[PDB]
Amino acid sequence: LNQKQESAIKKIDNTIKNALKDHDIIGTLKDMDGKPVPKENGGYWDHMQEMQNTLRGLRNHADTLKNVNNPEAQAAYGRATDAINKIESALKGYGI
Amino acid sequence: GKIFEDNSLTIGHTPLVRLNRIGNGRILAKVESRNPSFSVKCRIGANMIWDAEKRGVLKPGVELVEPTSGNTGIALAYVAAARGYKLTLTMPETMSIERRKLLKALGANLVLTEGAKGMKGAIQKAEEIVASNPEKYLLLQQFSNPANPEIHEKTTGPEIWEDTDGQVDVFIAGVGTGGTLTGVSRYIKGTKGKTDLISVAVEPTDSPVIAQALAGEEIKPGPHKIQGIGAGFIPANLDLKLVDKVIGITNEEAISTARRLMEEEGILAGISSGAAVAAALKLQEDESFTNKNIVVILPSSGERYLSTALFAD
Amino acid sequence: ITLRKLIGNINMTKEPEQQSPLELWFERIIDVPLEKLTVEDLCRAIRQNLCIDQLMPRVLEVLTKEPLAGEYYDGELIAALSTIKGEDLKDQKSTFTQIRQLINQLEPSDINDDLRKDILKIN
Repeated sequence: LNQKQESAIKKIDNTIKNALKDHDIIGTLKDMDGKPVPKENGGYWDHMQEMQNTLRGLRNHADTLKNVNNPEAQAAYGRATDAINKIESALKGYGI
Repeated sequence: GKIFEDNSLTIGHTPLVRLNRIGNGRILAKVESRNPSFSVKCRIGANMIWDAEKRGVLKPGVELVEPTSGNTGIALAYVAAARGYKLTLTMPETMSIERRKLLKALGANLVLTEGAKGMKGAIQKAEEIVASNPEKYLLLQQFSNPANPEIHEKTTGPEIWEDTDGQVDVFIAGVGTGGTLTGVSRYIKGTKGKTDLISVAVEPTDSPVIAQALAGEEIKPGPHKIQGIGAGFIPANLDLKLVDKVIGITNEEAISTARRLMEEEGILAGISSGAAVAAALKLQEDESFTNKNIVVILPSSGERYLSTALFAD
Repeated sequence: ITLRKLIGNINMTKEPEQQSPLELWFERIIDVPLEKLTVEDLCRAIRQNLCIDQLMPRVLEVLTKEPLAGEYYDGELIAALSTIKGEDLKDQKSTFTQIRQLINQLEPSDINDDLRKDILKIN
C-alpha cells in the first residue's frame, strides 16, 4: 500500500504523454501505408519504430503498476492504459 | 456462351500458378488480383451486397456505408457502381489523393476523418452516419458479416479443390478479416471432408495477435507494414477452431518476397502476397512439408502500391 | 565530433514547417557532439541507423555506469542495440564485442532477454 520506484515509473508514464503527438501517430500510419519519410542518403526514417518503442515503455510501466494496491498508482495505470488504448484504436483495422 | 449481366458477377475463377524459382516447385499461388477490382476483396464486395439484397434489407433508397482504408473500399465501390447503389466510405484522412481519386471515379462518396484518431475515428463516423437515419443507411461490417466467409466457401474453396483435384495438402492465407481462410477451410475440411488439410494463418511478427490468442496470452497489437492483414484483433470472421498453424512474417521478409514474385515469377505482388509466400517457404524448410502441395493466396497486385516503399531499387 | 561531421545533413531539404518529427529531431541533435547526447537521443539515433559505427564508444560508457540505461523504459539502450546490422560495424567492430561482454553478465531481465539474444546473433 506504499510506493518505492513505482514512483520512478509513474512519472515515466505521464511524461511519455509528450510522445503521443498527433504527428507521431500520423507518421506511424503512413509508415504502415508504405510511405515512410525518405532520407537523402537513401533509406527512410522509421516513425513506426518510435511508436513501437513508446508502446513498449507504456506497456512495461503499466505492468509495473498493475497490481499495486495504492490509489496514486492505480490512477497512473488508468492513464497508461488510456494511452495504450488511444494508440491501439488508431491502428486496429487499418489498411483492410 | 457466358455474358455477364454486370461486373460484380465476374468474380473468381482466378488462376493457380506454380512457383518455379521460389521454393521447390510445390507452391501454388492463387492470383486474386485477377478480379474485377483486382484484389481478393472483390469477392466479398459482391457477395456482401448480394446477401444484403437476398436478405431484403437493401431496398429502394437504402444506401451502403462501410469504414475501410483498404481493398474492401475499392471492392464495394465497383459493386455499388455496377448494381446502382449509393455508397459512402468512411476512412482516415491519411488516405492519399490518388486513392481518393480511384474511389470517386467509382462513384463512391468519401468522408474523411481526423487522422490521429485512425481507424476508430472512421468506424465511429460511419456509426454516427447510420445513427442519423438507420432506415436509410446499412452497414456492411466486413469483419463480422458471415457473408464474408460464405463467398469463399462457395467460390474460392471450390476453385482450389477443382484445380488441384483434391491434392492440396496445405492452405496458406494471410488474415485481415479472416474470411478467406475460414471459408476455404470450411469447404475443404467440412464439405469435402479432408480433415487432413493443414490450414495456415499468416500474420505480422510486429502485431501477432492470432498467435497470442491461441496461447491464451493477452492481445497486444502493434504497427506493421504488411498492408491488408494484421488487423490487431481476432475478427469474428476468423474461426480459430480451423487454424492449424500461424506463421508470423517480418516486414522485411514480406517486401523482398513480394519483389521476388515480381522479378522471378512475373507476378505483380503486394506486401501481403510476399508474406503469404514467405510463409510457404518457411514451411518448406521443415522436411515434413518437402513433398506436399502448398496452395497460397496472393491477395493483391503490386501496381496498386506503385507509390510505396515496395519499389525502392 | 558531431553527427553533422560524420554524415552531413541526410534530411531531404525542406522548410521546417514541412518536416516530420524525426526530420525535426535530427536537426536538433545534428550539431550535438556524441559525448553529450542524452540517453534518449542515443537510443533513437541507433534505432534510426545514424552512423551506429561511431556511436559504440558512447554506448560503451553509458552502460558501464548504468547497464539498463533508457529513457522510456529500463533496458532501452540494449533494445536499440538489438536493431544493429552487423555489417555496419566497420572500425568499431572491436568496441561492440566489448559491449556484448558487459551485456552477457546480468540477472534481471524479461522481454529484454530475447533482445540480448538478438544482439548475439549479429556479427
